[PDB]
Amino acid sequence: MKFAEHLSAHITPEWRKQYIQYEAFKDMLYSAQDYFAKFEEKFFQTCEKELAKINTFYSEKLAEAQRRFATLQNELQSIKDLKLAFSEFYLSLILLQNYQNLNFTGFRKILKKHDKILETSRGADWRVAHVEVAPFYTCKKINQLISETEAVVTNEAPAWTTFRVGLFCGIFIVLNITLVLAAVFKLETDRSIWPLIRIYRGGFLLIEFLFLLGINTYGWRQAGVNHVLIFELNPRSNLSHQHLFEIAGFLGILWCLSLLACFFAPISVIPTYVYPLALYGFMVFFLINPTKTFYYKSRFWLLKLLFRVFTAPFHKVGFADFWLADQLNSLSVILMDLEYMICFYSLEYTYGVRAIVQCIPAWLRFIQCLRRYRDTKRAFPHLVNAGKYSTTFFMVTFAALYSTHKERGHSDTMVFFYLWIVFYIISSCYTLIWDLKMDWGLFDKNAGENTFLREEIVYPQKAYYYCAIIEDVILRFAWTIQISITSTTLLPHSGDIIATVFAPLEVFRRFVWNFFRLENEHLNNCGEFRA
Amino acid sequence: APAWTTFRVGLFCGIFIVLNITLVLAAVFKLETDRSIWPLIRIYRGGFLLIEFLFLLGINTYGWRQAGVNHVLIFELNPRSNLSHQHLFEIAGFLGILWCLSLLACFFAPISVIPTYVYPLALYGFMVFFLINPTKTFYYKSRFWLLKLLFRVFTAPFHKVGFADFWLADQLNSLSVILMDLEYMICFYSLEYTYGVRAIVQCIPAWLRFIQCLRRYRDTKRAFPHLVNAGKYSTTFFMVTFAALYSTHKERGHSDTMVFFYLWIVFYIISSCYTLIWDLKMDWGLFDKNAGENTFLREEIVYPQKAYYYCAIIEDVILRFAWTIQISITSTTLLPHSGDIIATVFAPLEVFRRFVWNFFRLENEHLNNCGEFRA
Repeated sequence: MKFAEHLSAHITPEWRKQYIQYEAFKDMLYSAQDYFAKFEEKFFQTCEKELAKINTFYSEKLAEAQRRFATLQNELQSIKDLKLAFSEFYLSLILLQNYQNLNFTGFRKILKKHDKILETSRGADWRVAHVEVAPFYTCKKINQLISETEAVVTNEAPAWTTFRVGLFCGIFIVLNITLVLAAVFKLETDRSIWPLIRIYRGGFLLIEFLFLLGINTYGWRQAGVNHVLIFELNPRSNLSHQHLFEIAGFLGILWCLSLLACFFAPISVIPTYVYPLALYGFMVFFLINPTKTFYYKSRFWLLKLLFRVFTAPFHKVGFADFWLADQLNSLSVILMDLEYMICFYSLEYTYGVRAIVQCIPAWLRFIQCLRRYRDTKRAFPHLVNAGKYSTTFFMVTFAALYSTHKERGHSDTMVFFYLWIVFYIISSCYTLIWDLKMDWGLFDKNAGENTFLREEIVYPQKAYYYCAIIEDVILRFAWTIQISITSTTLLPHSGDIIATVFAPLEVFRRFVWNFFRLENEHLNNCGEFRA
Repeated sequence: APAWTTFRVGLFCGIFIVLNITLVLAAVFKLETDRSIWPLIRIYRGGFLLIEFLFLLGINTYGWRQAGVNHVLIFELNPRSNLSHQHLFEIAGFLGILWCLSLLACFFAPISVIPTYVYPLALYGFMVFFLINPTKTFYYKSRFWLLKLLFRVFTAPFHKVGFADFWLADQLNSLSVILMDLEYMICFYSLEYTYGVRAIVQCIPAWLRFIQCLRRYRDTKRAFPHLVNAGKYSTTFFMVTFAALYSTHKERGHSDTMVFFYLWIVFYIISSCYTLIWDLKMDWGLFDKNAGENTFLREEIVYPQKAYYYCAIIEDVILRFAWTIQISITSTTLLPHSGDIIATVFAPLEVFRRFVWNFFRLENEHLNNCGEFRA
């Protein structure tokens, strides 16, 4: 996946002969590599003057734009045709910037290969002084003109991957139909199904999550909100929705098959209890594959993000860190399932370990918020966010103490229940207000025509926001109660059922919340992550 | 093709793959039926040899498009409404999903309120309704064109003989078992070869093709090679008729069966050899006099790898022998019990033969003008 192929897609057909021969430049190094002192110095210098000719074209465009733009304003003041004129110029602006920056990545990798041939320090410092501070970076007039036009007028995927998505989605839907049929017809056995549907819930809470990030990226891209710059990915490559849909469908197939095998009775040599282990082991291996296949770039990026987030205090916080920390805050059911599986398979909550593994993601997020406060050194909204996330620890620990007292029979159970319901109310209201105010930006003072919405809107129909608001109000109450029950306070038998039927709703809440969080981050700048 | 139709192809192909796996598993495990049912729900063969035909026609159009041969000019389709291979694969997958679901429902035991004999009827009625849909959706243009072409073919002597007419006439010449299975369905649902129907309805495609050729000859007045083609297609008439006569003769049991079989086998060998020679020389143009570097190939070739030709030639040689024996045996001379499995395991191979023949016929017809159909 070298950049030479990538640029070949974005090279203007008309200016094909005007692009530099970077691809041919790479070859000659290998041939010259695959008397020493004096022959080498001079021929290196021929790579500098070549860029001058191309540099001429961008410079002259600045003068042309001003002269061309000014004249047509007067005549217009004194419909479809008028707008078509500016389309050509706007498109050409973008690719000029693409050429400039992405050219940096090329020579640097190749330069160091020959640097060690002679084992000298002069070559390394040669480029530092005469490249970085070149005046090419002092051009800023481009941005000024873009904004001027808008103010005046307004105020006054490859076929093959799509086929793969279709294949996986079809096999997944039919596998679901078969699984439902088998569950409803061929499960008359009574062997405590719950220790199965609990361990296998940690597949659904992730398959749903990726199937939902699919639609999430769909909405992000084809709605006018850029999801690449803020996520600081490489603009060169991007995972469209189709890629996420196929990656999620693959794990969906490898989950449905394992579940089915656990349901039916394959060859007796294979015990019934090994399939979940095989499935989760394969998933972990697929995540941690050290080879160069199966979307190694994205997997490596995600692995690096996980490493950075799970030891947040020692690493600077970007946006991706916060986003994944929050997603893990919501997907605590996956951690609970993993811990339960480990304990179950080691044995066949004693020391409250279930509480610890339930609160771990809130710990990550809270420590990340504290680190952000330390770096930025401003109280608001960082300590407010920290307190919001600390309410989760308070909730879980207080519920655990209440359950322990209830088991012991101490008379303080009533007071513990009272203070616990108080904590429920405060934390639910506080997190809801926070989510509606800062994470989305809704309920602003300056919104007259849109009523209780942002001053500027992005998604087409306000009904979307209006329904999503009530959805979040009625579902955020489910999150805290779900975690409280999963803390197995009392939970005689009917707690796991409610937890299982509610966790997917929590993932759905995260889907909506993601929609609006990134919309807000692009429109306004709520978190000071940019500039 | 548009992204959405590619996704639909993915969906239908995936559901088809899993349905096939389920069908194999259900047949191997959940078939607790020792009653003689197998050779009475072996009438879904008549839909299987249509599903596979549609898949292979999709592959044919893809191969034509990629290799370079233009299938649109020859098939006199409007260039603004071409049917790229994705559409064919999608529609074939859809029909395959319907077929698999029907067979599955028949295998299992759903609510007893409905009988087990209605599923094949429902599937075939759905297929015909979809084909003849009077609405303006679901490829209304292509379906209407196919219907008109079918009308033209079935009444070949009356209307003009175009390339599509002859091509589909040949296609139906290969797919005789579908007509045989339609006749079987009619007879079985009536009772639930007394009149020799199993032979006439099995050779009718030969009649269509032969009379079409004769009409072309009469309207053009040139024997070479229309008369030869007529002879080739009449060999099928003779084969089937003599096979039926032998069946009746053996049933009666007089003392002429040895000579009857001698002459029948002589007729078989001569007809098969002569039709193979025709297919190789007149139809395909191979073995041209002027080909030194190409050895036994045309002076011009289109498909890159010559190994494809070197394999397909021998494949046709070895499979065309199978088609004639298959038709004779489906004519059930005596074939007490060892015929209705061989016919089934051979017919899909026959459709595969017709697939490769399509490849090379259309290639040759574009390259040369073996069919006096242009200019």
